[PDB]
Amino acid sequence: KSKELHAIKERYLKFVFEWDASEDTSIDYNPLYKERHQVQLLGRGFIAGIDLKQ
Amino acid sequence: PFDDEEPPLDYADNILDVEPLEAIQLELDPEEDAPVLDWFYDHQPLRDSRKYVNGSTYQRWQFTLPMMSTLYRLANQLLTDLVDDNYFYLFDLKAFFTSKALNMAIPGGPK
Amino acid sequence: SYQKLLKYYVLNALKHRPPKAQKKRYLFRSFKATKFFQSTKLDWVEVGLQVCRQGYNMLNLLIHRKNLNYLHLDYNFNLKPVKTLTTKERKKSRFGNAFHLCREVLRLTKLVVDSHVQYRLGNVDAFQLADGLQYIFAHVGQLTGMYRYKYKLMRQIRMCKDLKHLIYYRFNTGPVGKGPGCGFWAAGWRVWLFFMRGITPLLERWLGNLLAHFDLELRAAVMHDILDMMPEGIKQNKARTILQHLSEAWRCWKANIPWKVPGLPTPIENMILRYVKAKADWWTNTAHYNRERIRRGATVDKTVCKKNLGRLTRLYLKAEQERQHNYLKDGPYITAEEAVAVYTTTVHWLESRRFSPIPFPPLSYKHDTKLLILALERLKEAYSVKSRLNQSQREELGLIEQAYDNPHEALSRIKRHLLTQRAFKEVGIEFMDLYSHLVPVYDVEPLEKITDAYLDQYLWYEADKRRLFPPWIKPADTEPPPLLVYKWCQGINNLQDVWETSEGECNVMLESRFEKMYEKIDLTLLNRLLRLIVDHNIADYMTAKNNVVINYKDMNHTNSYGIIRGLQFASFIVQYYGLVMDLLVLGLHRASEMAGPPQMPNDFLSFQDIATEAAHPIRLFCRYIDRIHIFFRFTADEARDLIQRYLTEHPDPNNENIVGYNNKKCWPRDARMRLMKHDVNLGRAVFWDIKNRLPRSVTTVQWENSFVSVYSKDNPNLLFNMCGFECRILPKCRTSYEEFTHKDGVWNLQNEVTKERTAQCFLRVDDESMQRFHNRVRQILMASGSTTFTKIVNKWNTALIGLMTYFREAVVNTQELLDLLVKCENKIQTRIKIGLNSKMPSRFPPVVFYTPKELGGLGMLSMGHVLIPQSDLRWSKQTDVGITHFRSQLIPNLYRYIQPWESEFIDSQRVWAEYALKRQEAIAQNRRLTLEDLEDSWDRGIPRINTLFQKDRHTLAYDKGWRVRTDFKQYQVLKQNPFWWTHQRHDGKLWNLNNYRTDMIQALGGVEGILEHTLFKGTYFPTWEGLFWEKPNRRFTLWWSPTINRANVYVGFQVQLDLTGIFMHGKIPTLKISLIQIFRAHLWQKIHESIVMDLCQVFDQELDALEIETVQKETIHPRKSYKMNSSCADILLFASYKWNVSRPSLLADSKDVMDSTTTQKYWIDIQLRWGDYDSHDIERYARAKFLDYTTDNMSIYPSPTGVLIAIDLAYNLHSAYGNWFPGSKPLIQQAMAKIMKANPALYVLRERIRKGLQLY
Amino acid sequence: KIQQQFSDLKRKLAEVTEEEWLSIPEV
Amino acid sequence: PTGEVLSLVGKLEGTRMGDKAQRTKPQ
Amino acid sequence: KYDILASEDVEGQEAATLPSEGGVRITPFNLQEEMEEGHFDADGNYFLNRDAQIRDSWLDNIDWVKIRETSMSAQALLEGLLELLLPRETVAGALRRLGARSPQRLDRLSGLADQMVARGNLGVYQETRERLAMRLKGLG
Repeated sequence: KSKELHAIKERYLKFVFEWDASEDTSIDYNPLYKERHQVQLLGRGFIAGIDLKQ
Repeated sequence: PFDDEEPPLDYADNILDVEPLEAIQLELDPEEDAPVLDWFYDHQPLRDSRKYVNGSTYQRWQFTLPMMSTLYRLANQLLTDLVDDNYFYLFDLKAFFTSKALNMAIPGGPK
Repeated sequence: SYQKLLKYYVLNALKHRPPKAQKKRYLFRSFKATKFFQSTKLDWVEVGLQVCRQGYNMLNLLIHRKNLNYLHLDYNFNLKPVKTLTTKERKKSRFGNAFHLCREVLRLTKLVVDSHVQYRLGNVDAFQLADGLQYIFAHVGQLTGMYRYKYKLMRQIRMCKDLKHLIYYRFNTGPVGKGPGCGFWAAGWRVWLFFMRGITPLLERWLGNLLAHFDLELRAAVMHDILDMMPEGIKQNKARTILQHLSEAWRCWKANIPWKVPGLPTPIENMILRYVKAKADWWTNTAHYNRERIRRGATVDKTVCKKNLGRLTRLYLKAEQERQHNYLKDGPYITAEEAVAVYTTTVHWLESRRFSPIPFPPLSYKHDTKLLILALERLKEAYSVKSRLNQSQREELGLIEQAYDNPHEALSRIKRHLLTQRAFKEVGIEFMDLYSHLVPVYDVEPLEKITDAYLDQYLWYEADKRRLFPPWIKPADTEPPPLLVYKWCQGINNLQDVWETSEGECNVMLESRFEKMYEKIDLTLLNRLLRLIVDHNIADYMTAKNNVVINYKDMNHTNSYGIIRGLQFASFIVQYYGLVMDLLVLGLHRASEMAGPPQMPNDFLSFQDIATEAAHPIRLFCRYIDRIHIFFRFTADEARDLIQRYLTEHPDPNNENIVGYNNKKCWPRDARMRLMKHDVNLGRAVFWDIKNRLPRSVTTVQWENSFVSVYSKDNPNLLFNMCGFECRILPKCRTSYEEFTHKDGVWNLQNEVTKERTAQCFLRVDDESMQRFHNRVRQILMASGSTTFTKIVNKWNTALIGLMTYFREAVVNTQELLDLLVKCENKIQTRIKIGLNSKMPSRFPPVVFYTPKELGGLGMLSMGHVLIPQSDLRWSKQTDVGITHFRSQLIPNLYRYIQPWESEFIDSQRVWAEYALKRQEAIAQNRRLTLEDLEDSWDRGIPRINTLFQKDRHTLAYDKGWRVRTDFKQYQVLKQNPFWWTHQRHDGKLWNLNNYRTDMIQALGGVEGILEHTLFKGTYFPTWEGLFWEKPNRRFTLWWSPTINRANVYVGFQVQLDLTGIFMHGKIPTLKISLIQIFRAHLWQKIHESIVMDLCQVFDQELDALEIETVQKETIHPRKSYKMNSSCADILLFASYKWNVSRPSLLADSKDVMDSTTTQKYWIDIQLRWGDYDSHDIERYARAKFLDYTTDNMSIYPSPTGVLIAIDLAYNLHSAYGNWFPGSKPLIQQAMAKIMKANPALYVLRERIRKGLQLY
Repeated sequence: KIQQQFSDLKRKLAEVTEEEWLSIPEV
Repeated sequence: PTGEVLSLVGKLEGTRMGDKAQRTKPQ
Repeated sequence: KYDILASEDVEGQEAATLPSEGGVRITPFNLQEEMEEGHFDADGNYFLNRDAQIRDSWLDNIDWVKIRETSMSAQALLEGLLELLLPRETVAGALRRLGARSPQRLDRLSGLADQMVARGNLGVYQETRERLAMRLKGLG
């Protein structure tokens, strides 16, 4: 709500080996763009890499 | 691995005749992996078999479906298991090109 | 990591280029074709070993091919120097970045191949091998350090880290815990292969190599062409003659002279002219480019920059000569009827005012001596106390002091010059290099200088007497520009229903410049205008004064159109011409209404009756020296009529009026002017109406330099730029709808009749002012050069004081100015650091800068958040009881110590009302106001109350027009004046920072705390109160040496001083030369010898009563005095019995326990040291050295029982930690007391360091 | 280049005769 | 804790411009 | 320009010879080297001579002073190789025929070839026995 209104107002008015966390994106206010519904792939497809049993 | 004042070991003296340790190899099942059971772990599989590979230059391969299925099952751990490109909606090359041109960042995308 | 990987993926896909077409050529086929190569088939590990050894051999061959043998390249490819490396040797070993990049690439290859060898031998497992390979390919910046020799490699290193993060967090899921067990090296391996694709050509080129005055050029080319077209026989005679003619032509072009050689042939002259034109074009282009670079911020030496300016002077001088030429050709740009119209306007205005023309000064004027004294004082202001006085500079002072000696002859001379002198001498000009714009400055002959100064004073006094100038003309003597802005804002806010827009009324606030005001003043029309208000002879004098030749170096012209603008009475001339322009703009009716009737003239912003106020759109008017600020108020009908008239004259069908509208971009978008069609049209209409009244030939008002802000039902903000202040008035009833606290930049405007807050005026600093200050700091840094650090800090302090006392609340409100101030402060500190040492330090203690000048520091006034570290407020003081440690926080900022302008104005009004009451109650008492009264109003009142008690207050009371005179002083004096707005004599002193200095000393940690970081404790002065300095960068760095040479600020250091016990953390060459001179002639060894001799004498005098057989002077090696790493024995005691010695305790350890042991021999060692600020603790040093040397192998001691007395020469501290036998402790205490009371060599060192510090 | 711009005056330079050459004055 | 000078932006909440500004007494 | 102050002006510049002691380097008591690196002014400044040269990041900062750490006769060789060479073969041909693994014969032949190329001719492995026999006859 407050971040909602603030976004509306804004729109209309050394060797660093590790990346700085300030460069992160996806720090969003809309709950639809944070809690994205996860694809289930009919319960038979799985994401690569992660352990299958998990 | 080695000290800073030792010349490299001679290959003919300490490595030439030493039987190396076993390498990482998965135990392929005799039945469900029959098409690939014989040549899976080779330097250049099927190089000398004119049925499946172009020739010694190793520049083209022709495979049978029972072998492609086995190779596809074995590599599933590295595979996304998606059937569509709708998953990449507004998250693909064109979207990132547009965001760069418009000087905007898609959440979770490049900045 | 995910997003960063995606970024490079997108960049690769986007920056992708088609693979170029070529012809197939293969390197390895070419190699096999030759007879030098052969083919086989080997195991991969064997080839890896061969490549490792081959690379090692090739690197060794490169190193050894210059026949040097002081660097060792081991098998892991670590290039370590053999021995301590000499400066001449530090020049032969310069291989380049390519060498070390190749060496580190071979180190990576060695790591991979050795990992595979470890796997093959059976040392590790296949899984361990894969994990090791992934670790290598991911942790490459921590295993090789390639990135130092190529910075772009951080991209690859970060990419490998990103791949590590992406892979591990899927690998380490479920039962697989987090740890070192992943070996998926297929990604980093690829990343480090595509790197080798790119650098391979580069490194092969390097190994391939290692192994087997543009204008002058153009002139030379032109001369070569001439010689090519020249006969061969005459080459030693005409070639120099032709070059001489070309040089003469260039000199004439620089001086704008018509170079011509009749003897030179016509084609030769034409070629020389073409070369001169090309050189002039190149010079103009180069000068423009260099000026743009300097203005942007490019750094160059002051000499070449001065050359560039002088080049720009010649271009402007040529342009001004051309302008005078066009005026001489085109005649008077003003038409005759325009001339008679303006003349009729002024005569009508002045007869309306019943003005009495200023007469020629009679012989016996009551105040003529007073005005002459004022003029001489004003001239003396230019000549500060200095030793740079040339023949003309000292001639001017000789003349003004002679005038002081005999005022009457001087006054007669002035009057004679007025009556007769019409022809004058050439006026020299230079320019102040304000990086935004060049300001001319004019140098007038000293006799003419005195004449013009007296005329300026006299005319200003008479005009102030006769009220020639109505109150709207600014700047006035009664009011500084910051109060100008406040009075303007209040006058706007106090108008009748000024903020009401229900009916549709619109307020318009206009500001302009009167473009080219000084330049476009016709001297004949000027004479005609001056003849009314002044005597005709005086007018003839001043008008003849501006018809004078102007010279610079070699180029000179006469000025027929412009006003000299550097004359002393140019102030009066400009202020009168501006009044005539005001008559043109306002019209006689409205001008009379504002000025009020002559017998009862109105003040700045007030009318006789409110009906008179609301009798015209123009409510307020205020002309600065050349700026104009007009405030209109229109009804709906008036606004629409004006819009209709404008559109009739200038139709706007497509609504194109919204394109060239100037706006105040510094404010937020909702706070700027809102460009609605009606408001834009109204602003354009009012500007066009104002422009039409002024004839274009006399002066012009240009839209792109003007700003017209309209307040209506659409725009709730009123904006204007006045005297450097950026103001925005926002009415409370209009779009405020919010309770407000007290904000520094916000002014709470209130209605003078109902005392209700109707509006707020937000304040900001002009972009022009911020840029001017930034350019001032840039001048300070760039013109520093060889100047002392004290002078640089003084100039910075002057600039900061001027800015912070002019823009008091505005700087607080302006965030950009705060950032600029902090940046400039850091730049000044960095320049001081670089002067101190070339290497940029870390955490330089600010105590060096912010310490007061009288206390040895620089005295930097602070405008930033500086946190003094708590480790910087620790000091130690040593007395006979021992060493006592104490502690004492944010450094105070200026803006807290200057009263805000608003509070200053309200206090001034109240205090001056109080003074009026006290003055009337006192002349009721028939006495004079004393110091006891008004004492509560001492530093109050914008005309400071203190000005009532000066000595020259009667004399100053005759100094009229001093503020405009000070403003015009920048046009005559080569020194930029930060205080162009105020005068110390008239306005008093408006700021007080003595409390700032006291809080400064308190914040740095007190006088003691400041002195701890200094070498004061080395001076062995009992107190600080009674000392004085002798007015220096060498003295400065030596004074602050103990806190500058500390290991913290400079690391990777502690090179030992020769024949000296001093560690220099960092190459501080100034400290090094100071320390060489201060320890000359083996001073450290003499110290050690004399202290050992003194202890030996003390102990001989106390031999028997301490049960001693004898005292042995142990053989001291000559370099033992400065031998820190180990030690030896200095004094050996033989007891002839067995002493009972105690556990090693400090010198002040009055409570000591017996060691339950006995000994016969007792060694005494002395360790001298130069303690810095961090490590001056003599007790810790003594205990550590005693416990280290006793348990050391290179320190041979005769007995395990002994003492080690450590003496800190830097802080005159001492402590002994070793064992003690009966009587040894109190006697040793007495001994050290006596040795630091009267040791000849310690006294020699103290006296020497006092001489070096110049502190007596 | 520079000589490419100066070529016209250079070609016109050879037009002058030798009687005006030793008469060239110095500054 | 470096000795570098920090911007006053956002650090003026607890201070006014006029506080700690004093007035001198006649000599 | 300002007169660079002499090293005698500061005085007390003992001619130290030791380069270091206990790891830490020993700076010279004389400013001759420092003046050569960067000249002083008349008031003790340090205008550094602008080091215009290649960049050596290792050299400009050496890890804070880092860690401070018989031949046989030519005719004899030719005779040996010829005796060691089979008919109608080059030296490379002999190496190939004997490398399908007498190992010691192969070792000796390859060694002789390596010495021979070390002599200064690189065309060793591209010469048949006839050419080298003729060469031996020419030198004999």
